[PDB]
Amino acid sequence: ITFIMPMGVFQANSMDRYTRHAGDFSTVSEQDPRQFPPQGIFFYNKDGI
Amino acid sequence: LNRVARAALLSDLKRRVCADMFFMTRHAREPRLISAYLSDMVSCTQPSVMVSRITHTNTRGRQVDGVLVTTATLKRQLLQGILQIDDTAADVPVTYGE
Amino acid sequence: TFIMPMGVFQANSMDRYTRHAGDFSTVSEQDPRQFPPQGIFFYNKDGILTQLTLRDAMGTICHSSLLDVEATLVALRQQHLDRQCYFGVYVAEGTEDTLDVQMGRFMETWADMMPHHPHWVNEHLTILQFIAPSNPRLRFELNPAF
Amino acid sequence: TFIMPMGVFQANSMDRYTRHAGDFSTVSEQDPRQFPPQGIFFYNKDGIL
Amino acid sequence: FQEAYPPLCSSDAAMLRTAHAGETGADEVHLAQYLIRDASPLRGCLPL
Amino acid sequence: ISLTHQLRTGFHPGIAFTVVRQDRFATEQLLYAERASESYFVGQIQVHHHDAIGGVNFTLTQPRAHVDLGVGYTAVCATAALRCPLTDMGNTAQNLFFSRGGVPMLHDNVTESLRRITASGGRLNPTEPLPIFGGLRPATSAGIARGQASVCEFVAMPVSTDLQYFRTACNPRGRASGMLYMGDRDADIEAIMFDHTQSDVAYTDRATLNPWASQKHSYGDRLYNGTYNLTGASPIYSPCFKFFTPAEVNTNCNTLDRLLMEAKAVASQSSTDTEYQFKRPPGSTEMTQDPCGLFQEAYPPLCSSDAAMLRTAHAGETGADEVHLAQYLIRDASPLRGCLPL
Amino acid sequence: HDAIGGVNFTLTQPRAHVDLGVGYTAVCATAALRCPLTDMGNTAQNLFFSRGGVPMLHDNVTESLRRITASGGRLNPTEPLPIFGGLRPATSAGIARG
Amino acid sequence: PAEVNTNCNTLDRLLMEAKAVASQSSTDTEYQFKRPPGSTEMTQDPCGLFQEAYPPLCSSDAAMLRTAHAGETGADEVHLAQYLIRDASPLRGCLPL
Amino acid sequence: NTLNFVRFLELGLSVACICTKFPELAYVRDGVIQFEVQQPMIARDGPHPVDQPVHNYMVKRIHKRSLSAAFAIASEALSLLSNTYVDGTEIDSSLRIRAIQQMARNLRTVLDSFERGTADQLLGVLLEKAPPLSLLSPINKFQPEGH
Amino acid sequence: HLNRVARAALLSDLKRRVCADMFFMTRHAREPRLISAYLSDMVSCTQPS
Repeated sequence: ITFIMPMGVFQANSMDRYTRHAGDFSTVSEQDPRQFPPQGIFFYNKDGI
Repeated sequence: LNRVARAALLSDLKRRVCADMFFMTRHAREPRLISAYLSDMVSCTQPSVMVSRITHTNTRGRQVDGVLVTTATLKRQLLQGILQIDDTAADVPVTYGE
Repeated sequence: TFIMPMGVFQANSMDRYTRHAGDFSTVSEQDPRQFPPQGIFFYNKDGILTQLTLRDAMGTICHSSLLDVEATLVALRQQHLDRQCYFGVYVAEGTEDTLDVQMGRFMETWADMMPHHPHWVNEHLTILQFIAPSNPRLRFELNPAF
Repeated sequence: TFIMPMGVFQANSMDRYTRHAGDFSTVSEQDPRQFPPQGIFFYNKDGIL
Repeated sequence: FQEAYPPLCSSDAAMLRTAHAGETGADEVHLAQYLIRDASPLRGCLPL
Repeated sequence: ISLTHQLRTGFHPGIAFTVVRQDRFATEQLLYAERASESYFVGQIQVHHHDAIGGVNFTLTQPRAHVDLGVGYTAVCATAALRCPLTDMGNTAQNLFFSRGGVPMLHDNVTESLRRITASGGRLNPTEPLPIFGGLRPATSAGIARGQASVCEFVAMPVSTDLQYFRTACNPRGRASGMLYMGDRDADIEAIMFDHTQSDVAYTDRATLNPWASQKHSYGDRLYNGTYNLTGASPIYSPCFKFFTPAEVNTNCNTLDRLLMEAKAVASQSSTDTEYQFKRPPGSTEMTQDPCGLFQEAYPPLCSSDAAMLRTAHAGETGADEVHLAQYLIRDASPLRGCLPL
Repeated sequence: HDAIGGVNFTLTQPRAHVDLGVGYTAVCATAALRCPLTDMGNTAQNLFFSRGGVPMLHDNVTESLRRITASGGRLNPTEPLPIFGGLRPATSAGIARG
Repeated sequence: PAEVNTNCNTLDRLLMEAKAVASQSSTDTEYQFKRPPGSTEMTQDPCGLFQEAYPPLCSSDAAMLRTAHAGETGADEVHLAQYLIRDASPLRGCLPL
Repeated sequence: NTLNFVRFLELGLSVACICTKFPELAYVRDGVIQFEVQQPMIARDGPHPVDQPVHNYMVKRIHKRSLSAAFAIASEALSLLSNTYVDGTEIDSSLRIRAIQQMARNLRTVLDSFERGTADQLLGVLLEKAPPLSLLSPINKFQPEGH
Repeated sequence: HLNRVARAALLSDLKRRVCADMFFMTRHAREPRLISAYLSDMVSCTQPS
């Protein structure tokens, strides 16, 4: 068959500032790489790893 | 009925129609409850006149009491495990009477 | 027939409660769950949320029908009306005075212009009291633009 | 016959406890639950609040 | 004609691996990344 | 015009809307009948020979008659299985420019620009030439869709409206009405549905949920009510026409019997040959059992004010958090609970 | 008994019963629950239906107090305040749910 | 204070008041008026011979009246100064919510 | 429609009552029934008062009720029956026979009503007599004797 | 004699038949009352000749 595929995608409609269970990708301090864009492309090939 | 009984009956009726809607595809996994309200459906209609000479009966001789029309899929779901067969042949009148 | 509200904003402050510390928060300085919602998101025929927003209502509200009040006035004019003071609904003309004598005359007249309390001052009413049938102003609130 | 206390305020301080810190938080700087209650909420005949 | 199949993802899969192999990540999302998922055929075969 | 500006820009003017959308589903029925349900009479055949292209046509015809020889009810049908949904639960802005007759605005240029911006952002639009002496049919569809386009109508309502109203089977008018409430007189079908000196029947502590779509000549009634016939020329079906229109009355029969009479398969009021859910075409005869039409109720489907809570953390059941801060999730209450998976 | 235009016969028969049991000879116990006939609503009891207590000195105060109590309630004395009456609540339209 | 004779013992009287006492309300009216004259309706009456009342499921805040799990209602007792009285009336498993 | 007549004896409820006729019932003032019951006794020693066997005498009285049913006759029926305005022609004989058929078909149901309603009265009295189970069971269990 | 409601949705209802149930055997080693719901409804079905 065919499919299609991706690099990080983004949403648009500004409707998602929610939360469920948490102390987050955040340290003693403020804003190195975390309010930021995702990562990308990788995978997971034959038999488990 | 007076007003209050009618209102209570109305609310109960609304609840019932909201619940008992797609009964054959919602409670498909409970064969015993299916037979539990089919019997309610059969025993909710009033009978009609009893004038006749020869009627539809089974091989034993017991007279039938109605007809229940379905779609083939429904007929099969009922026959599979819900309703129990009584007889596979029937006695049918073969004249009109003019 | 399915029904869904769109721009409803829970006015009461106790209703804007979150089920834990941040049971919907952010990393930004302003948690924008406090901003009023503007869209509704429902599963389609298909297992699909889709979007209905305020802007889709523009096909219904921005028509000229929003300003077709004439029939409403004709219908309203045919009921029992009691003589009410005209303090808040009357506009006069000047009398080329010193703007001081005019104010004094207005005060003297205003000593007894109103035999009761005007209906348009009672804005302290909460929504439940406003909706209640005893509110006399309720039957005069028909169009959102009038 | 059903009976419901309506405006009762638990006077003693020890009883005004919360089972967790973040149980029902808000955006206001003052939690709008320390204030004495003024209403009672129950279920109608049909489940209506 | 026209339309499409899929499996279950996570991209910061710093929403991917803690100890299960079964039914684990399904609420769409954790901080600012993109956490794709799962709807072509085979559920639960062949443990990881 | 300012509504155009704000609603486009992203602003939120101080009003709120309630949507209503009508849907169809194909269902397989289940019928039972007793022995002497129908006394059935058969005539004698007679033949008309009618000339044809080269030969003759014999049309055998035979008359017959049927009678209900049952004191009570001798047949009960119950909708049984949910087969395929027929129409689309899309996001459909109804276009109100299909209607002609209202008092037009003074400057025709403004009206033209409004029509351009209204046909904007939407599907169903009067065709560009704007034909005079025409039905103003939408730009005719190409290939068809996934389901008949189900139009969604909007009704204005105040912003601070009790959200709990919509979490159950509510009524779009805001004040529950209908024939089902009677008992002392005959001219109470008007007092219930329009008199606002009396409390609402259902929520018996308030006059009406919204005062903009419940009074005798309010905005909502003036725009959708069928007795004023504002959208007469518009071929678009209005899914909330059945809630705002006073039904005709005969009080001779008691309420229960009349309920049963209305309960059977009423004639269709939508389109099965025209693709935008147009008004019922003349000569169309489809028999459709119609719940939530004889009770004047609308069921709220699984919808949330936010893409947020709609979906939760177990790969199974959907999200169940009701309200978080100012968003909300209206849990499903329609008869489509165990069907239409997610 | 003569009525309408003709006659009515009322057939009567006296009969009597005795409980000839030393202990208790009959036991009843509620079994099932049907639809609740009443409403679990919120209709505040209105004390303005009662007459007899010492009235307030100024009549206008009492009238204003009654009027303000009327707002935000369902059942209230009718506006004419019929002297020599039951002070019954004004009847309403159809009943919703009991 | 109900009128009482004390010649017989307590238990027999308890059984006598335990029968279906006559109704003390109205059925056909829309507002639960007093018992209309000449109406003889026989209704069993609990919590009237024990002089007690049962508290139903009530709370001081609609927020805790329901939990976010798509199912049963909330059951927390006291959060900060509100309250949630669990149902203790005989109608525990009836009256759908 | 042919209504089916019900005889009270055939009903299973008949097992709960001892029916008996009594033509001169309207002259009864206070029907009285009597009981005399003796109780057993056991002997003990020690610091217990020596006891004596007891007798009880209980007397109950009759409670009187009644049953009533109606039966209507229209004016034309009386006119046809009294033969006051008869013309001696075959046209009115059919009318008279129709009236008599109505009367007889009516009287049959009127008489059947007493049979059908004796069961109703028995249910009524048994309901008015029965204490609730939830009280009767523990009371008859957790007290050995009384006092 | 149908119109543009059945096959214009030939891709919107059928492609149901594009999203649930599947190729028999061996991951969920654990289920007998639907494996014969396309096994016990695809072998014997309709009109005669």
